[PDB]
Amino acid sequence: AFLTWAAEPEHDERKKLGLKAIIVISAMLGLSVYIKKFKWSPIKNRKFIYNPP
Amino acid sequence: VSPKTRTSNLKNGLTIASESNPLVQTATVGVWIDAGSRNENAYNNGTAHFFEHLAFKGTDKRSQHQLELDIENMGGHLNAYTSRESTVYYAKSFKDDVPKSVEILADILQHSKLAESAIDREREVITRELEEVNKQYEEVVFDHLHATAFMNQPLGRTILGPRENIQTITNTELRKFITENYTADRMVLVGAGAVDHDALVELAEKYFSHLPSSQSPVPLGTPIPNFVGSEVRLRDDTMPVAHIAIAVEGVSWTSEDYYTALVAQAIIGNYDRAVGTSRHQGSRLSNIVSENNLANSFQSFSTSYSDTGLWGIYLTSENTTQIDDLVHFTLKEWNRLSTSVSNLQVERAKSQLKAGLLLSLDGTTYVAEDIGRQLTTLGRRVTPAEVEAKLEAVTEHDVRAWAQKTLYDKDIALVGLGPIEGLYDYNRIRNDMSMMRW
Repeated sequence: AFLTWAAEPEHDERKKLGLKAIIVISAMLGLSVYIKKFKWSPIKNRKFIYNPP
Repeated sequence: VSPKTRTSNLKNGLTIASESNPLVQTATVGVWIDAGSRNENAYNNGTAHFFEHLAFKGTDKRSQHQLELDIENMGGHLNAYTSRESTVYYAKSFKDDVPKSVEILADILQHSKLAESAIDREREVITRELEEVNKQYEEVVFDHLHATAFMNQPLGRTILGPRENIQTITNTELRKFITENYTADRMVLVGAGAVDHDALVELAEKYFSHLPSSQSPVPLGTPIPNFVGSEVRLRDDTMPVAHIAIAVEGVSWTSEDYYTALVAQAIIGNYDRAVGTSRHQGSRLSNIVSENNLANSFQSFSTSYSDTGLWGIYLTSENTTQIDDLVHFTLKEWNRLSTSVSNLQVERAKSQLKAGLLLSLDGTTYVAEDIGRQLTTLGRRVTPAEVEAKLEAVTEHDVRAWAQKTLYDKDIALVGLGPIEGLYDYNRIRNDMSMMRW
């Protein structure tokens, strides 16, 4: 365990910062899905009537 | 100062309203009805317009031919029009031909034949009208605008109605419509020009006294519309001119913001490259459009109904690669009604409107149309003094507050017809309804 710490002394801090990043990035991902769907809905919902000239 | 509008009622509840002008020799008498296409359901949509055709197709006394002759012998003409909320039937004549014209109007409204043979004959004429409105681009644009703004609601329906209904409208449903809707408490007999009020009331007592009254008489101009932000694109690359309308939900006749919306509309105003003065107009949008050749014309509008309205602009342009700029600059001028307008624009628009509302009434037909419209939407004719006071009450704070609740960041109904490849998608148009800098 001591040698593992010697190889990677940032280990404890790194994993805590990772937890914060995971949470924020996940939330941002979820919101970005809502926002994309919101903005795209006029294109997805578009309907056509064709009367051949 | 114009002569006073006299108003009387009959016993059935028919209103008679008149404005005499001893300087003219003609008179416009007619019947304004608080009823129109909006009173139909989906199955009889088109009935009101159908009836308008049959009203001139013969009565229980005079046949079609006799009707034609009687009016020809009068010397003037008869005219009619059906809208979503209003139907009008009037007669322009000579001063002393007014009793004849009242008698003919009373006949065609109360005692029309609606003969199966005539229903069947008009059924083709009206079917041909479906394929020829196609040419009147402004009307095509406004009908699609109502259809989308008030999607699946009565105000969204056309006046002509669907092809399907035209083929199935019977004399029964025609009779039912005019019996339910053309009641005395919904009707106003109007006279303008060389009419005596007391003479007109007598003619009303003679011809319109046996009109049905409705069971539950509501006041004149009594109505829920749920506006849909939406777009219709009718792209046609073969047309040289694009026609575009953009509107938001506007104000009803009796809104407290009615004058505020008119002032806001006047700040943007109209423009037409064909008119010589238009390059010198004060409106900012006018200046942008004329300097950059963005459009052939634009016309701001503020259409009211009993319970809603549409406020917006109609644009025509041959500049097919700069439609984006035209729409961009138009909506940025609307943004400024929220962010930037001051007493400078507001007082200029008020000045222009104080005259405009009076100037419009320049003949007997215009006067009759004004009395009839006001009586069937507000229940009274509003005097120019009251109108001058309501306009004067509009401040710059009122305009900003109105625009911030009605225009700013709101959904639009958008219709494009013609070479509109350059018109961007809904989001990019609707994103111009606000300004990120504000």
